[PDB]
Amino acid sequence: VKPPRINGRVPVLSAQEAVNYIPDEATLCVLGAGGGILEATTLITALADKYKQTQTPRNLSIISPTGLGDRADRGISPLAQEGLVKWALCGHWGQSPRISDLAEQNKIIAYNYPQGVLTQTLRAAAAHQPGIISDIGIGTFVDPRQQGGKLNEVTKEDLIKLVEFDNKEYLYYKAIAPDIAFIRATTCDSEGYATFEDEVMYLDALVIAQAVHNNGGIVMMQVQKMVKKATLHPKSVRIPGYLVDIVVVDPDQSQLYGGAPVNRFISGDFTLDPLNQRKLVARRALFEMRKGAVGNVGVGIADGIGLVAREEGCADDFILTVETGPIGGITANVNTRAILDMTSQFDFYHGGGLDVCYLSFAEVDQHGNVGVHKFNGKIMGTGGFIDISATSKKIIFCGTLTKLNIVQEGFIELPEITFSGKIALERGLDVRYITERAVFTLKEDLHLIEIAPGVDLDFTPVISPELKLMDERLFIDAAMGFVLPEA
Amino acid sequence: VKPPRINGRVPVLSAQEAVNYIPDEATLCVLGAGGGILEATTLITALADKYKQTQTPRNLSIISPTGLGDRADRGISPLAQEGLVKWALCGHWGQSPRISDLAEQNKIIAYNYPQGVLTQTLRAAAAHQPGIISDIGIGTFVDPRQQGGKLNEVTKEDLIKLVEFDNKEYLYYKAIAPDIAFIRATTCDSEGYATFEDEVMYLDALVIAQAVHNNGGIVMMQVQKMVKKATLHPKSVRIPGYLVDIVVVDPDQSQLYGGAPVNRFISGDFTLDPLNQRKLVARRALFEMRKGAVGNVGVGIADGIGLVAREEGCADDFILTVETGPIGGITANVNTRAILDMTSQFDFYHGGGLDVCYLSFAEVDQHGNVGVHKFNGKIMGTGGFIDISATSKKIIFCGTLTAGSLKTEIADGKLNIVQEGRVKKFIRELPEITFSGKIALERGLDVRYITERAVFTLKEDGLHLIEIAPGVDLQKDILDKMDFTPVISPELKLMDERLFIDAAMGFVLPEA
Amino acid sequence: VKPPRINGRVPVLSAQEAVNYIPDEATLCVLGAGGGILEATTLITALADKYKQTQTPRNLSIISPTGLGDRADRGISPLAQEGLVKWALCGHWGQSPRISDLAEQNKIIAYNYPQGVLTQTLRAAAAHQPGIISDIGIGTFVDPRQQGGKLNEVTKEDLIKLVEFDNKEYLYYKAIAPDIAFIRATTCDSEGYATFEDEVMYLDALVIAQAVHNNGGIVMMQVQKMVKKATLHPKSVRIPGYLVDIVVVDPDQSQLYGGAPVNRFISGDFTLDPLNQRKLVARRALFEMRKGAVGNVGVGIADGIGLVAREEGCADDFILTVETGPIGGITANVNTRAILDMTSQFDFYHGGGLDVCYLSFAEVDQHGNVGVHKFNGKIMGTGGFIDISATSKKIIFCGTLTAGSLKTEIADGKLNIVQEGRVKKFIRELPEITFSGKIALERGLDVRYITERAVFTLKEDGLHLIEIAPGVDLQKDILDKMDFTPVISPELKLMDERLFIDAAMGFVLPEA
Amino acid sequence: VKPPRINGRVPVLSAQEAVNYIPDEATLCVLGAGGGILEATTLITALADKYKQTQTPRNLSIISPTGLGDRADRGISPLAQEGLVKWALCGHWGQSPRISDLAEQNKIIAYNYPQGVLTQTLRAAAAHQPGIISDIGIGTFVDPRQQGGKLNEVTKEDLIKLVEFDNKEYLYYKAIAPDIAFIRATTCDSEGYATFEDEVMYLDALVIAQAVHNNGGIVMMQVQKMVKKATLHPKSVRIPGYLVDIVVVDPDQSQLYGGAPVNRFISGDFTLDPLNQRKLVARRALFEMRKGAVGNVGVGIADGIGLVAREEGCADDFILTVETGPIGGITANVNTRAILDMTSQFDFYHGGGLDVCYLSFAEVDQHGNVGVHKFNGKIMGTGGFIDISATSKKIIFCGTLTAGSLKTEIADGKLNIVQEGRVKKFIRELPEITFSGKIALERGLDVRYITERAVFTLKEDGLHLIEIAPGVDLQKDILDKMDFTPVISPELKLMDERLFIDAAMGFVLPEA
Repeated sequence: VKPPRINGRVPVLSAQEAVNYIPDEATLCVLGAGGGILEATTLITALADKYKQTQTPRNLSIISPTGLGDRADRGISPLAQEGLVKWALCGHWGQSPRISDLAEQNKIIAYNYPQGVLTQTLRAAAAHQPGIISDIGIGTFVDPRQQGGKLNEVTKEDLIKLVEFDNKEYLYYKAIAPDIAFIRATTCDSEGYATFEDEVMYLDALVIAQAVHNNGGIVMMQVQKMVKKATLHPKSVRIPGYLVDIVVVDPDQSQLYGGAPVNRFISGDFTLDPLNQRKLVARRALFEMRKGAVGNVGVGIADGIGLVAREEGCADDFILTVETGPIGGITANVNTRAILDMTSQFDFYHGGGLDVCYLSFAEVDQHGNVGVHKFNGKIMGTGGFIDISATSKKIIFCGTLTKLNIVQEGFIELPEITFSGKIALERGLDVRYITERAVFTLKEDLHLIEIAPGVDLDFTPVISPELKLMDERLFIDAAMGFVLPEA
Repeated sequence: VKPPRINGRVPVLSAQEAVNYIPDEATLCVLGAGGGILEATTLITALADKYKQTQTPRNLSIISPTGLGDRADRGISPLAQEGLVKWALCGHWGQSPRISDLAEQNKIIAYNYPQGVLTQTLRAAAAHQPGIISDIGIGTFVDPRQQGGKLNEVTKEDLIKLVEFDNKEYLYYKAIAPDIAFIRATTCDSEGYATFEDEVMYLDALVIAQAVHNNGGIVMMQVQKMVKKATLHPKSVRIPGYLVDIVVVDPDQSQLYGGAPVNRFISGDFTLDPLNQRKLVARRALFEMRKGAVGNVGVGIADGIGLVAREEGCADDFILTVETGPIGGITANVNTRAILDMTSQFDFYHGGGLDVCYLSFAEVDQHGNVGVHKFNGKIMGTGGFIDISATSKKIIFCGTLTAGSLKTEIADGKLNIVQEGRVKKFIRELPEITFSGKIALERGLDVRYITERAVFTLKEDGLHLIEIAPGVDLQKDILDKMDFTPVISPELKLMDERLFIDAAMGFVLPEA
Repeated sequence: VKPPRINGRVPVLSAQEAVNYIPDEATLCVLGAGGGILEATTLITALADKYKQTQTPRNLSIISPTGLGDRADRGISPLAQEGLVKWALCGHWGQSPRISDLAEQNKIIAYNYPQGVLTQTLRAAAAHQPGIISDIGIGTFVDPRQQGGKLNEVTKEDLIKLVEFDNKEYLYYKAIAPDIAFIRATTCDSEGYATFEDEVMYLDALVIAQAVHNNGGIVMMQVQKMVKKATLHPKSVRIPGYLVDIVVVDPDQSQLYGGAPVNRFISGDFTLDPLNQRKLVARRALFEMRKGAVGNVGVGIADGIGLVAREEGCADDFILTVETGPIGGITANVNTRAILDMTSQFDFYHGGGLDVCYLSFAEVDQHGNVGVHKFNGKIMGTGGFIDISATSKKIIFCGTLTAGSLKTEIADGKLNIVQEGRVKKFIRELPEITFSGKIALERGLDVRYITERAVFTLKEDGLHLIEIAPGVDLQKDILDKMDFTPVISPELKLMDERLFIDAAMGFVLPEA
Repeated sequence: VKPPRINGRVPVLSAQEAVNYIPDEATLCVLGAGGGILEATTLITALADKYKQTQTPRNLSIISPTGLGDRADRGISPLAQEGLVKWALCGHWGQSPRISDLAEQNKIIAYNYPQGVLTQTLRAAAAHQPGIISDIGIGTFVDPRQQGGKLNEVTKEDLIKLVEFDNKEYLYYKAIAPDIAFIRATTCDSEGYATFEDEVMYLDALVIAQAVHNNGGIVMMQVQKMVKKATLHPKSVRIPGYLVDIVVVDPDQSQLYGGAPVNRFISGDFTLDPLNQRKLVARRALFEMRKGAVGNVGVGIADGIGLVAREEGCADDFILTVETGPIGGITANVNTRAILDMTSQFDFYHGGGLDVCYLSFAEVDQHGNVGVHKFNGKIMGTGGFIDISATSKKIIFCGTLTAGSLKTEIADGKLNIVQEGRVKKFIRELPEITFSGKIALERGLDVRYITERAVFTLKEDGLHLIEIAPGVDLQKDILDKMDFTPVISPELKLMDERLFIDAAMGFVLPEA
């Protein structure tokens, strides 16, 4: 049941009224990325409040293409009340740790498709396609020969199955359509046609809306304001109105968590005018970059690469993309060069568009496997880790091993795999592991190729004949005078 | 061997120099729709001329997501020189008929994937997905149990394969990545970052660019002008520059064929302030609409529905979408409400987005199958016909009862046949199916067949005649003009009298 | 002595640092209108703070083209600290009453040019013209044959002079240039090039900047943000950067007083989707309008005309302009049709551009002179009252017949005076003239006086009572309440019954 | 009598129908500048055609704020049919030489107000101000003590009068309001509200519309297209619709003469990515520039300064303004920084806003007076010459020392006069003064005369020769070629060697 469009106008309701249309066991899809990006907060809030006050609705399933929240009690963490959620499928998990706590305690069924694949299966679902065939995730925990993307004991049902085409290895991910969507835009007209002029980006708002709509579901959309019918520029409209069933107006909608007023640099409308360890790793990771290369800097210790490039005066010489869609820009970015929808960005990543990718690691093993989705008994999920480390041309892992000077000190077989060293070699990709103290490469036979100066050399890694001390410049609090390799 | 990017700048070349980068046997993907929409004309012209002069390159494969050209010698027709093209996969075939001539004569390998599916497989190819699973096409010529999308005898290889998931039948369409793209935008910066502010629409420019790029191919993009680096609005940039390898600047780039200067109504930047058998059909088709319904703008005899709605004062009460991406608007539309990329539009169509679907028909058989992709010995191809007739809630076929110069006069509230068509369209068994009556009933759909003299509905026991035009004889003008006998409804009535009167009907649109 | 441009960049300072560049006896010009419109609040606040703390700078002269503030302690009230200002020339005095207090108590030299004339003289001063010649103000207190615009006893120097050209009388207003400007924009680039995309309007920001710049003065500009050199759209730039000497950035800059977030309907970027005595006057005033006429949004009892016209469904048949530049719109208005600079708006008014103008009155005398600039012991000033009442085609004064705790009921299609007002507004002779009955008649203008109980028209032999409210006695409620004897029109009629009925009047707007 | 607005809609007519509304002896004001900038060509064309065909209307007065045309038969040259025009006031005359021919031949009454003053008197007329007071033009041919701005024998009525304020001399220029306007914009809505998004600039379109409107006249506006009411951005609207009486829609409207399609760099929407005597002068002119200074380069031998500054690497370190309103930019110009209305630009100029100005000369006399409005028996007029040379801080005259097929070659770091000019330009006494040496010295301005072979500076005792070109002989090439004796500076020196070498100079811009 959904409210009728009186005189063709989309129903405008309060968040409280809107969430009362969600029935028991509905499948709820939540648009958004970290730190409030494109998040319909009033809808999440009103739902959490309704279950707190009435213990309804019951046993919902959640689909979260990416990780919402503040790595604490925001995002979808408020929906982690027992009996509200029974089932969850997310591209990233640690960003709303109250949800992943439940999965950890076997309280809910829990899957993790790669974030890229997951948004693709929503787009498939919009078109009533049963699933998608991808080699993304072969040889990692999402492979049914391993965990099948299941995150805990209680998760039984198979969603991913192995298939064959051209006598070759592919995964088939089942496409699940949601019943309910919490989406958001900046502005919409009286018929629901929506533009995103002040939003940080687009994510997969249109895909989510289509997937829900074509499932006979209810799309609920939060906006900051509404305008007169047919007055928005048709080339700015990202969501056609007939896809939207309920609009919630939040006049105090903020681009990000924190309630700062609209920033038009962030909107994209104007052009804006310490030698620690993180920086050292950042610094060294930049050595892997070249002119004309398309890269991606990951969530974590790598994030400082752009700043190092700016300092070394080579930032314009290459381009860094963001998995959620923004291309280029400086530190939400400003002065971006383009913004794609999230799904299309992953389309680009899957076919090996990235020349260089920079990823964090929680654990590494003797086979060159990398673990990030699970560490210390806690569920993080992948985010876009697998989308990016599967087919990218050069893969640069970054993190601490546990003149340099190691004050207070603290690389293992992995209980679960997020990146397969073996699959990477067979695809013929160059793999690095950059550390505070030493730098490895992966080979058929992990070759130590470099070690930190001021240091002394669960498994034994080969050793390079060229085994060297890392660039000295890397260790002075001055300008490295770095030069970006040619194209 | 794409040319290097001097200091980050995308190489700018003449169309002539750009096509010299096309080697023998390359797969060429051509962006564009009918009448010049988003067509990189100079790049087509440069390849056609290079072949005319040198007989190189040779044995190219062509992918055309939709039909380019003017139903004559424009579009990719200039590419139909013998030896240039050996293989072609197109969403529509009649728009560049010189190419469909080669297919007709078995000179080339020729496939017709449904247009929507086709552009989705290109998107799949960008992600290096092997193919897509879809039930779009089941029980029609694209089904391997029928023709498997092959258009002639010479076409042998199976690209479409029957598969099963969740106890359901689906088709697996192989995804093929191109090596070369002819794409287009209005403007790009010095690094290739491209906007479409004056383009009629977007189509699947980005998808093609990604598909070719990730296949190690060479993306060639025509633009009207180039601007300083990083001065375009990031939210207007549809194609990131690292996807583009060669830019061709054509200062005389036109929005459509014809050479007309830029029309900023067509651009989207400004708001703009005869009763014959075609209007007749359009009028009766509008009766199928309701308030709040989502329909498609039809190609052919259905194209008059918008104008009739405007005349009847109900145009604002429902929404018509164009297959290639535009949504709403009036007569290139102006005053559109949104423009989606073509692929997303078909995503929406395939999931049953349309409440009402309006399509032409060349032929209808006794099972209520419909044919448009082949007739009169010619290859027309699907366009989006299968993408839209597969899962729309109401499927409304529109056309005259006979073909071949049918002439009628509407006078005195009557239909008068002054010159009958030479060809029967309502035949016994379609040689080849574009739409399955059986599959529509299975999917629970509501099927109408509107003609100028009669209206039918598809039931389980076949076509029911439900309305007959005043002025027309049931036996001589209908039964005699069909190769099968339809069930005659006990509820058979005269077509609404207001339909045949040359004044506004005072039509009231049914409630949502 | 101004700060140097380092590397071609306009210096950016804090408000506190910026105002240290203001010497003793500088002439300071303050941009802005009521309730925070285009007000450089940080600069005013900083100047005020510096004086409070240090008792410098001293003996400034102030130019305020219009009235800033909230009729209380905001606007330039902070600048009324004894010793800071010695001299002020303002188009409006009541909006910052702490300053008007200083004038009333004879503590400063105080002048009132008509607001429109005032901004034209600043524009003259930019060009180094010594003054302007205008008939605006002839026959009023700004006429040197009365008060010469001087507001108190201590003000002596004649700024206004009577002159003659083509055998006609004109005023010559002396053009005075300021030394300092406090201006504002939404955004500027690194060289000071400034746009107004989120501002309520433009006022005379460019004119002020030019007048100060060409006087060797210091232009200080508050903005919300700054952007990269040469990245703003050239057609959006209202102030060339070389006119700006100091930029202050206030990222919390608010469109209006009250610190609300930017409202994009107010910016102009998006299109927005009880019968008391004030409504009665507004209703009767609406009868003076006709299709296609241009009027002015009035301030006071008139300002509900727009809302009455919307209730009656004729709001789109004519157009209301705001003296400060905005044209059209609804209740900062939204959905405006245009925004002119303020000086240009007044050029239009002065040449008789208004078909109809609506104005409040505090007092009317027997010659039909109207007084608003001073009354009840207080200095209010003119605003644009004189610029508008000087030459508009129809001049419609609106107000109640008596004042001070007047209470009326509109019941049973009647006016009932439950409590008569204390103060008679219709007096024998104005102490000071803001509008001249004599001059308007010389100019051939149609002058109305609309009260809740009576309507008059100015003729050669004085006010003619032309209409009287139902429910009111001629002798007791009108004649005994005026200090002169109006002529009774032989066609004396009841005011239209519909005015006093709490339902839509079915008013039909007269034809163009 | 204007045609009625139907339902509030501005009448749309053909140019032919539109000009039919012009009666005999109407005063016609024509918007536009050189080369088709903002020219309502269809309206000029249609008025010219009508007179040719009908010898009506008769005896029109013309006001042309600046010079329209191509120095031949375009612009208002088609209006030169004998008996159509009897009277003309223009800011520049040479641009439509068929009209200036009529004046030379004494067939019409003919005046030249300085271009800036002229546009300012139109603005004054909008406000019903009788005229303006300005010292712009004192001591020149526009000064009544000389020619009072009258260009021939038949012109007798005094429009300009000497006056006095504050013990200083000023000119009083009569403000004349036109009866008809030919204006132009890019786009307007159905009520006349007009945007200039693709126009080269704005000029004084609004001032013209207000002047004519407030004179009971008819405002005719050519546009490229029309749009639905109230859909234009209110901050983009430059002309309120109620000022426009007739619209003529020309879908083929072109930004400039020559019919090129719209150029969006010229619109302002996008950022665009030989050693001879003229380059020599431009180079020596550049020596006069300083960091952060505001200049204007004039049409003529100086116009190469921008390109030189780009070649030398200092183009971004100062700003050049165009008299008609555009600020900054490169070769119409693109990448502009701002565009002002023309009148405001001249306000800025009149108040001494220019640090440096570059102007051409046709003649110089022993007093350092300069002539350009008449020479060789032809009326050229002033353009902005007087507005710019009257008060700018530094005035740099640029030209050759002789005229009349002068041929020079620059070789071996020397100038070589290969064929000496026929005509001496440095003469004993100017027949008529465009710029006065005395007044400039009285105003304390720095005055330079740069030629290809010699540089002079103005002083109390006349011109000082301060620099001489290498390769040139003082006596034979300079003294023998002037009809007066200059002071030879004791500090006389060779002109910078670098000027004369066919490589970048390594010029470094001084900061004062």
